[PDB]
Order: sequence, then structure tokens, then C-alpha cells
Amino acid sequence: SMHLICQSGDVLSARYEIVDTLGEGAFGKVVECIDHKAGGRHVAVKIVKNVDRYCEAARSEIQVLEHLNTTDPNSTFRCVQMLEWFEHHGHICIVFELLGLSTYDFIKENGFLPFRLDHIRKMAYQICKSVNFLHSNKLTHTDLKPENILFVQSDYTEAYNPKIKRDERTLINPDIKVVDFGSATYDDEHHSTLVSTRHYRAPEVILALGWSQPCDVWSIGCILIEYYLGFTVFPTHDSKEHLAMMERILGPLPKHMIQKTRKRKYFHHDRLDWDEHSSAGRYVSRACKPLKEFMLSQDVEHERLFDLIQKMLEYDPAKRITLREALKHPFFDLLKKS
Ligand SMILES: Cn1cc(-c2ccc3occ(-c4cccc(C5CCC5)c4)c3n2)cn1
Repeated sequence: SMHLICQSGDVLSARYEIVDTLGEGAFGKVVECIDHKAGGRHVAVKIVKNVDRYCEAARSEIQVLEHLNTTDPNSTFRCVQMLEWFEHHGHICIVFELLGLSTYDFIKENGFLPFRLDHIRKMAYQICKSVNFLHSNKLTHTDLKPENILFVQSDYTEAYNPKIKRDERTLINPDIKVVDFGSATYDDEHHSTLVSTRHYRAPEVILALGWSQPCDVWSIGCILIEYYLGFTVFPTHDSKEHLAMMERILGPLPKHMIQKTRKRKYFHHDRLDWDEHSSAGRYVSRACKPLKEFMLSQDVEHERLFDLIQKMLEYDPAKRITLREALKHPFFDLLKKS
């Protein structure tokens, strides 16, 4: 029924007039509205599908953001500001400060070109700071990805780039915020070993070994390579294929993780049950290669980023870098200058 209530001109809750759709997802829709009771200020309204799983996720997000916005009222740690919620013809709607495009959408609109490295450095720093603030308050996000990082302002300048024979957009201000707190889980809540639709998903989640804060660090590792390359390094929707891709980029999985997993289907003896010479197997060999071979330059700033990424993509969550540590990494020295 959503198409009947999310059109340009519709009014929600006797105050918000829909201008246009900003984007869609599995959850529903985000629309830009005029708030007729706050002087015409533009806001963003998430309209949530009338489906039990998303309604429960939306109620959860509301609890989480209430706690985070009162703990950090000035958005020092860059979590999105929720302004209120209401119900409209059986759909939960949540009102946010209006931001710019998602980082995914910016890449897409720019023809799948990567961000340049000085912007990557700022964005990475801000993402690590924001999610470490979550990790300090006994939370894990669990669903970090480029669609869920948004530019405060997505405005750009435009010129012809003769090095790659095409026009190129250059961001003016790379400041970001983190969104989507519907899967966010407290340390003391139930940690469901089941997880749903994502491929920023850590190896401990795939193998059902239990998870906590480190799973976020793995996701951030994936985001940073994507910003550097302009495309995903794990393009797959099959778990076993995903594990095969990991092995090609990062080497074989630790033996103690293979012995512990209850998911025996993926393994024969203590090896991944993967035919290298199948149709899908040859696609993996051709798309994926060892991590450092993705580097586009041997310059030391590039090597610094890739050392950070590698520590984030440690298989064993007990050994993986924490965000506290990552904020001190040399890659970020260039921001602290004086
Ligand atoms: C899942 N979620 C998003 C928000 C959110 C909050 C405020 C926002 O101000 C603008 C957007 C926006 C702009 C362009 C594209 C999109 C995309 C549609 C999903 C991301 C959003 C936006 N999204 C809160 N939860």
C-alpha cells in the first residue's frame, strides 16, 4: 500500500508536505518534506514498510537514537539526529535532520569512481570515531556499509580529467554521519547467531561463532577498500563463495575457527569445500587476488591505508584491531598536524 501515501504533495501527520523521494530500500522509503510547523524547514522522513520485521526494527531504532541523541546532544560523534516519530495509515514514520547523499550514491552518480585519498582519510577518521562512540556505550551497529554513511553536504565541483579521459566530480566537504540503528544491539541483549541480508559481514558471523564489537571493525575495513577502488571486493550473495573470496584475498582461514563452527556444510576435513575449477570457481580466481595487489600506487600514504585495512580484516575477532587503536594509526598522522 505504500505507493498510495508517499507521493509529492501528500501531507503526513497534518504537518509534513512531501517534496520528493530521496531513496528506497528493503525497509521502505526516505522522503524529503517541508515541515509546516517549524517554519518551512526541510527534513527527511523515513517511511517504514508495514511488515512485522521492519516495524520491530523501527521501534528498536527509536529506542537506540533516543539514548544516543540525549547522551550526545551536539552530534559531536556524528550519529544522525532524530527529531520525532509518528504513525500514518499503519506505517511507522521517523523524522531526521536532512543530510546529503549516501556515500554509495555519490560513487554511483560519479560513474563508480573512487574518492581521492585525502577525503578517504577524513571520512575514515570520522567513521572510526563515530562507531567507537557506539562501542563505548555497549553497542554494536552490525549493519555498517556505504549506503549507511551519509554526507552532511554532497555538493561538488566538476571538471574534465585528462588522466582517465572523462568528466569528474570533486566533493567540496567530506564530513559524514552514520545512520540506521534498527539492527544495533546492546552487550546485554540477545545476540542472534542468525543474521540477514548483508556482505560486509564478518567471518565469525558467517560461521556462527558469536559476535560483538569486532564485527563492526571488519565492516569498516570493507568500506574503506570500496572507497579506494570504487567497487566492492566481495560481489556475491552466496556464503560459501564469500568464504572462497576471502581465502583468495586474505589467505586461508584459521584452523581453530574451522574446528569450532557448527556450520559443517562449508568444509571437507579442515579445508573449504570449494571446487577451484568449476564455473563459479574460475570467476573467483579472476575477480579476486591478494589484498596488496589492489594498491594503485606504492607511495607511502597508500601503504599506510592498506596496513590499516589489513588489520581490520584480521580473521580472528580476538586479534583484530579495535577502533581505539585504529584512531592512533599512522594513516591519520596527517590530520593532527601543526
Ligand atoms: C536508512 N536510513 C536512512 C536515513 C536517513 C536520514 C536522513 C537523511 O537525509 C537524507 C537521506 C538520504 C538521501 C539520499 C539517499 C538516501 C538513501 C535511502 C536509504 C539511504 C537517504 C537520509 N537518510 C535514516 N535511516
